[PDB]
Amino acid sequence: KPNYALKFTLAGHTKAVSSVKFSPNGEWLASSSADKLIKIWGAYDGKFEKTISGHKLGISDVAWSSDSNLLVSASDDKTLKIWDVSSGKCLKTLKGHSNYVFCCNFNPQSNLIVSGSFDESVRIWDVKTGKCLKTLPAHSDPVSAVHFNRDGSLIVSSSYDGLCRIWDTASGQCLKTLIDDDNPPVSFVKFSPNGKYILAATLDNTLKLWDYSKGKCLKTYTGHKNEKYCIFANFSVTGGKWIVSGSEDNLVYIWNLQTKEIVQKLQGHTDVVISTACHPTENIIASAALENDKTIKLWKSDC
Amino acid sequence: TEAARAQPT
Repeated sequence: KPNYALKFTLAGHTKAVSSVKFSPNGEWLASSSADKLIKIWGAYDGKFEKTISGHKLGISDVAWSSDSNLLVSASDDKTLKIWDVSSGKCLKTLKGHSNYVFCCNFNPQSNLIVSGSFDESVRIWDVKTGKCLKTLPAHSDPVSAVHFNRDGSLIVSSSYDGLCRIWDTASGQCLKTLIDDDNPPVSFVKFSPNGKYILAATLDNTLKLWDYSKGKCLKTYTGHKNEKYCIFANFSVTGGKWIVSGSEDNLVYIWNLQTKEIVQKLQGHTDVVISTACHPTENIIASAALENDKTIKLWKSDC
Repeated sequence: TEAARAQPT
């Protein structure tokens, strides 16, 4: 079992925090918020570094480029923005969605961005020009998450329509739809580090690990509360192999990936833990909470 | 203002 202990509390957003992400090089944490701002913090000391501004409405997601130099953000103002982190300047505004942009990610190559929106579509964008390269009629409800696999050759998308779908990045063709009985709303999805599985959250207090090519569900993680919000989950791989998720009972849950036992609950936030992130090289977790809290917390463990 | 992820279904 891990022994995550609270190390820092990062105050400063003036509304709910929506997403936190460590930079691929481990140096930084980026956070997004309903207060329309992105903030950058030191990953190891929690020190505030800068505020990044320009979205016209609140922001639901942020993600880093592979060289840790760019951010992309997804906003209720129906745009994404690409930012130079060092200068804080907006480099490109990606327009084309017709409703809130909810989720975003770069591919490992970081020449593409993928976005999902309340307009039920997934768009794929050229990082260098800002042009929209593909528009996918991906779902019949808001797209809650989009993620590239480890070589950028596939995209997974999830939606309130209850589906996860696997897309061929090059062709835009849908290669697999994952269904599960009554198909409750899928509120999060991401590929596993080895690209063979997907971890999907549904709004019935459940996380599932799927082999998407075999269509088999391999593990189920529960005990937390998730019926209303699109809460990020993670694979933690720097020490022991854990699953990490926020929860609507205001805790961070940590499960053993193989046994599905809850191995730790992290207490400190005073509102829904909407987002967690795992540091790329150290056993460090960042967690972020909604309106009655507005803070980010950094936790550190020996395994 | 507000962000869609910070609002409940």
